[PDB]
Amino acid sequence: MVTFHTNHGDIVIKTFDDKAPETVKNFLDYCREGFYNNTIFHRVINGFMIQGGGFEPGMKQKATKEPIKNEANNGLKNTRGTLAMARTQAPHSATAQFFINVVDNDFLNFSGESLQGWGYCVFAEVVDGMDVVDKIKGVATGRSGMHQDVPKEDVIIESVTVSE
Repeated sequence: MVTFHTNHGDIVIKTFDDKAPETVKNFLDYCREGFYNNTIFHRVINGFMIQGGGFEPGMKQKATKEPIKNEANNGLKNTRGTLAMARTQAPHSATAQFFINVVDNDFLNFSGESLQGWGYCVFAEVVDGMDVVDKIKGVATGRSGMHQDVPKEDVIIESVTVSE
Protein backbone atom coordinates (compact mmCIF):
# COMPACT_ATOMS: atom_id res chain seq x y z
CA MET A 1 0.00 0.00 0.00
CA VAL A 2 1.24 3.63 -0.64
CA THR A 3 0.05 6.80 1.15
CA PHE A 4 0.52 10.18 -0.57
CA HIS A 5 0.53 13.31 1.59
CA THR A 6 -0.46 16.07 -0.88
CA ASN A 7 -0.85 19.82 -0.25
CA HIS A 8 -4.59 19.35 -1.29
CA GLY A 9 -5.06 16.31 1.06
CA ASP A 10 -4.08 12.73 1.96
CA ILE A 11 -4.58 9.90 -0.64
CA VAL A 12 -4.13 6.08 -0.16
CA ILE A 13 -3.32 3.56 -2.95
CA LYS A 14 -3.50 -0.32 -2.86
CA THR A 15 -0.83 -2.07 -4.98
CA PHE A 16 -1.46 -5.16 -7.13
CA ASP A 17 1.64 -7.19 -6.31
CA ASP A 18 -0.11 -10.46 -7.40
CA LYS A 19 -1.14 -8.86 -10.76
CA ALA A 20 1.90 -6.55 -11.36
CA PRO A 21 4.96 -7.58 -9.22
CA GLU A 22 7.65 -5.96 -11.45
CA THR A 23 5.61 -2.74 -11.92
CA VAL A 24 4.86 -2.42 -8.16
CA LYS A 25 8.48 -3.27 -7.09
CA ASN A 26 9.88 -0.38 -9.21
CA PHE A 27 7.20 2.06 -7.85
CA LEU A 28 7.97 1.08 -4.22
CA ASP A 29 11.76 1.20 -4.87
CA TYR A 30 11.33 4.93 -5.78
CA CYS A 31 8.99 5.71 -2.83
CA ARG A 32 11.62 3.97 -0.58
CA GLU A 33 14.29 6.45 -1.87
CA GLY A 34 11.81 9.39 -1.54
CA PHE A 35 11.80 10.04 -5.35
CA TYR A 36 8.06 11.00 -5.30
CA ASN A 37 8.61 13.45 -2.37
CA ASN A 38 8.00 17.00 -3.70
CA THR A 39 6.54 15.79 -7.08
CA ILE A 40 3.57 17.35 -8.99
CA PHE A 41 0.28 16.32 -10.66
CA HIS A 42 1.50 17.39 -14.13
CA ARG A 43 -1.70 16.69 -16.26
CA VAL A 44 -5.47 17.41 -16.12
CA ILE A 45 -7.95 17.06 -19.07
CA ASN A 46 -11.75 17.67 -19.04
CA GLY A 47 -13.76 14.40 -19.44
CA PHE A 48 -10.46 12.45 -18.78
CA MET A 49 -7.97 11.55 -15.96
CA ILE A 50 -4.99 13.17 -14.07
CA GLN A 51 -1.24 12.23 -14.40
CA GLY A 52 1.39 12.75 -11.65
CA GLY A 53 4.81 12.12 -10.07
CA GLY A 54 6.71 12.94 -13.33
CA PHE A 55 8.15 16.42 -12.43
CA GLU A 56 9.17 18.87 -9.66
CA PRO A 57 7.32 22.24 -9.00
CA GLY A 58 9.84 24.19 -11.15
CA MET A 59 8.96 22.09 -14.29
CA LYS A 60 12.31 20.24 -13.76
CA GLN A 61 12.61 16.81 -15.39
CA LYS A 62 13.57 14.15 -12.78
CA ALA A 63 16.28 11.47 -13.18
CA THR A 64 13.95 8.64 -14.39
CA LYS A 65 15.49 5.11 -14.59
CA GLU A 66 14.70 1.37 -14.92
CA PRO A 67 11.92 1.25 -17.60
CA ILE A 68 9.40 -1.57 -16.95
CA LYS A 69 7.48 -3.77 -19.41
CA ASN A 70 3.69 -3.43 -19.73
CA GLU A 71 1.96 -6.00 -17.38
CA ALA A 72 -1.58 -5.08 -18.71
CA ASN A 73 -2.09 -8.76 -19.79
CA ASN A 74 -3.05 -9.37 -16.08
CA GLY A 75 -6.71 -8.63 -17.11
CA LEU A 76 -7.21 -5.55 -14.85
CA LYS A 77 -9.27 -2.48 -15.91
CA ASN A 78 -9.30 1.34 -15.73
CA THR A 79 -12.29 2.92 -13.88
CA ARG A 80 -13.17 5.72 -11.36
CA GLY A 81 -10.65 5.52 -8.48
CA THR A 82 -7.94 3.28 -10.11
CA LEU A 83 -4.19 3.73 -10.90
CA ALA A 84 -2.05 2.74 -13.89
CA MET A 85 1.46 3.68 -15.14
CA ALA A 86 2.25 6.21 -17.91
CA ARG A 87 4.98 5.59 -20.59
CA THR A 88 8.00 7.71 -21.73
CA GLN A 89 7.49 7.16 -25.53
CA ALA A 90 7.27 3.35 -26.20
CA PRO A 91 4.69 0.97 -24.49
CA HIS A 92 7.57 -0.71 -22.49
CA SER A 93 9.06 2.68 -21.32
CA ALA A 94 7.05 3.06 -18.07
CA THR A 95 9.83 4.40 -15.75
CA ALA A 96 8.29 6.44 -12.87
CA GLN A 97 5.00 8.03 -14.15
CA PHE A 98 1.42 7.17 -13.05
CA PHE A 99 -2.15 8.48 -13.23
CA ILE A 100 -5.40 8.40 -11.20
CA ASN A 101 -8.48 7.51 -13.29
CA VAL A 102 -11.24 10.08 -12.35
CA VAL A 103 -13.66 8.67 -15.03
CA ASP A 104 -14.50 5.23 -16.52
CA ASN A 105 -12.14 4.84 -19.53
CA ASP A 106 -12.27 1.32 -21.08
CA PHE A 107 -9.96 2.28 -23.98
CA LEU A 108 -6.97 2.14 -21.50
CA ASN A 109 -7.53 -1.67 -20.90
CA PHE A 110 -6.01 -4.88 -22.41
CA SER A 111 -7.53 -6.69 -25.49
CA GLY A 112 -5.16 -9.45 -26.78
CA GLU A 113 -1.53 -8.63 -27.83
CA SER A 114 -2.72 -6.24 -30.63
CA LEU A 115 -0.86 -2.85 -30.73
CA GLN A 116 -3.98 -0.80 -31.70
CA GLY A 117 -5.92 -2.48 -28.80
CA TRP A 118 -4.07 -2.83 -25.45
CA GLY A 119 -3.35 0.25 -23.26
CA TYR A 120 -1.56 0.54 -19.86
CA CYS A 121 -1.08 -1.69 -16.81
CA VAL A 122 -3.25 -1.14 -13.70
CA PHE A 123 -0.52 -1.61 -11.06
CA ALA A 124 -2.82 -0.29 -8.28
CA GLU A 125 -6.12 1.28 -7.13
CA VAL A 126 -7.23 4.26 -4.99
CA VAL A 127 -8.44 3.25 -1.46
CA ASP A 128 -8.98 6.70 0.14
CA GLY A 129 -8.76 10.37 -0.97
CA MET A 130 -11.32 10.41 -3.86
CA ASP A 131 -12.50 13.82 -2.54
CA VAL A 132 -8.84 15.07 -2.92
CA VAL A 133 -8.64 13.55 -6.47
CA ASP A 134 -11.91 15.43 -7.27
CA LYS A 135 -10.34 18.61 -5.71
CA ILE A 136 -7.03 18.32 -7.70
CA LYS A 137 -9.02 18.09 -11.03
CA GLY A 138 -11.80 20.52 -9.96
CA VAL A 139 -9.93 23.56 -8.47
CA ALA A 140 -8.90 25.43 -11.69
CA THR A 141 -7.01 24.94 -15.04
CA GLY A 142 -4.62 27.01 -17.19
CA ARG A 143 -1.66 25.96 -19.43
CA SER A 144 2.04 26.96 -18.98
CA GLY A 145 5.05 27.71 -21.28
CA MET A 146 6.79 24.35 -20.39
CA HIS A 147 3.76 22.01 -19.79
CA GLN A 148 0.26 22.25 -21.33
CA ASP A 149 -3.07 20.90 -19.91
CA VAL A 150 -2.04 21.58 -16.25
CA PRO A 151 -3.87 22.85 -13.10
CA LYS A 152 -3.22 26.62 -12.55
CA GLU A 153 -3.30 26.05 -8.76
CA ASP A 154 -0.26 24.19 -7.33
CA VAL A 155 -0.72 20.43 -6.65
CA ILE A 156 2.26 18.67 -5.02
CA ILE A 157 2.94 15.42 -3.23
CA GLU A 158 4.64 16.94 -0.14
CA SER A 159 5.55 13.48 1.24
CA VAL A 160 5.13 9.68 0.68
CA THR A 161 4.78 6.65 3.04
CA VAL A 162 4.83 2.91 2.15
CA SER A 163 2.24 1.00 4.27
CA GLU A 164 1.94 -2.80 4.88
